[PDB]
Amino acid sequence: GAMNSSNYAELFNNDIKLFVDDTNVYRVTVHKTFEGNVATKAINGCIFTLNPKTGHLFLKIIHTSVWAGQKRLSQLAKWKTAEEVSALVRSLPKEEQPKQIIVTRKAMLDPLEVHMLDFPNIAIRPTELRLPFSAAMSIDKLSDVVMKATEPQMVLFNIYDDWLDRISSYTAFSRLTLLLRALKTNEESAKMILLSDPTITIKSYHLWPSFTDEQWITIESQMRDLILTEYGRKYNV
Amino acid sequence: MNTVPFTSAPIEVTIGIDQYSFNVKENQPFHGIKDIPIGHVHVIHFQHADNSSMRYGYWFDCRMGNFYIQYDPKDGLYKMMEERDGAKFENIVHNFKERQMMVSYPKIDEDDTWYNLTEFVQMDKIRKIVRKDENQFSYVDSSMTTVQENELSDPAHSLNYTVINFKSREAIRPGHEMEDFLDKSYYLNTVMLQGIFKNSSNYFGELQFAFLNAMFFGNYGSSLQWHAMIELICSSATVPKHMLDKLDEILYYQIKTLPEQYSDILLNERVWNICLYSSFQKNSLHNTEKIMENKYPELL
Ligand SMILES: CC(=O)N1CCCCC[C@H]1c1ccco1
Repeated sequence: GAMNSSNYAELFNNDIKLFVDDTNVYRVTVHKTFEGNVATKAINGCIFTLNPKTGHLFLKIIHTSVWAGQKRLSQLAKWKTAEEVSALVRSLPKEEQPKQIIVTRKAMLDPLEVHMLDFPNIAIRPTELRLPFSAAMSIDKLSDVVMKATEPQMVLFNIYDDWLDRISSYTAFSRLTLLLRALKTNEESAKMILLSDPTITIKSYHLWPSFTDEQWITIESQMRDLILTEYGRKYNV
Repeated sequence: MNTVPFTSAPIEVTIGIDQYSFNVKENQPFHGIKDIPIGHVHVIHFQHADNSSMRYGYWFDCRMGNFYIQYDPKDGLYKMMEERDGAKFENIVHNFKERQMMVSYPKIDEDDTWYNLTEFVQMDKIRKIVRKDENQFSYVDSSMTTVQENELSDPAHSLNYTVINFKSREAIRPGHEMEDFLDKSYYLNTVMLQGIFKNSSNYFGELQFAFLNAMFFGNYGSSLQWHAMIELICSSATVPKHMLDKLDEILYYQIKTLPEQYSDILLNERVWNICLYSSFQKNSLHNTEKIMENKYPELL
């Protein structure tokens, strides 16, 4: 069934599962042609395939060449996603394959169901949560590796850095989504919050700054304030 | 012209023959149906006055034997049976005809509806969907489930229609996932037509038979099968020209014949709107689209 507020803890149990977000797979800039018409130019994208328990992120970079000569790119994009997720599961050892794959957008269900016919015991599920994974390209290190890619490429990251050494997966996922929700609502402000203090650095092998527990609490508060504000600034409240 | 005598009519029942029906009262002196046209299959069907639940009936073809109906008070239904003694049968029929205890298959001569609804339906194929090889005729009722329905519980009473499943390895070639899912021509032409059905006549015959069980018995799995066979064709970019023209004619006579008051449950909005307005064949079904719009524009 679908994933929602009521079965939220199931993300952190011991059954392997992955989220797939496809929002950033097909990305374009829209521009004007000399004749005054409009054209898109594709830029590199990615699939965002995430273990919410362990933080393991399978970042599949979608190089603009995959679109060359193809029609109906937004529809092709869902099937390419499904194709690349299925290839990923097949590459994993049996004991690492998921038991469930949760798609953040219902339009992926049929494309992934069809690609995964060989895996009848892997449940493909939608979700009712409005997850902010589109904002993954607001994470500078991830954005950098996507734009720089000159061929198709899988990159591996832990999106929790080292947080699980100190906090539980439930708490690591809540932090991640708060950060990503802030980055999505006001990227400039969110990034200002994260880097304001020059003395807090990002490890070479991390995505986020090395905050102490006390500083994470301050950071988390500041991100909540931002999201409430923007909800005011937007709705005037 | 052939005849299906009835031993008697001990319970009040609405009797159908093909698209015709008549009411028979309890112990009314009714003894069967004559002038049935040779060369087509037929279906005789029953709805008891007391339990409108369970519509049931018998697919038969008079060229294959002498058949009659006799009520069974133990099993509580009108049963079809075969009389092997040809002289006993002619003798019974002639006496009933002489006493004019029979209704006449009331075929208007201008009317080709029955031919047009059973054009490709053949008893030999019916008997493979409805498995009961000791009889030359086939019992169907409202509640019989399909092979496919059972998969998702008594096999001896199943309707063994051809399983069609758009999200199945049969339907989807490895490496062509999106091609085959969005354009089912492979599944139609290679898998189903060339592979399973052998030709389009057998395909259309199962499709027409499924429609008829849906309409006459409210058989829900039949209705699912009829719509699935339509959708497979509508969702194939590449369909022989003769098949599309015949499909249009087939579906036209099915929509024409449907009771106007049953269109809510026998017609699947999604399939029809897709087939008439969104599918590859959205422009290839003129007669069907014309009658659907003038008769059931609400569904659309
Ligand atoms: C635990 C591990 O060795 N890796 C790969 C290297 C980067 C850290 C994340 C993690 C990973 C991501 C996906 C799979 O595994």
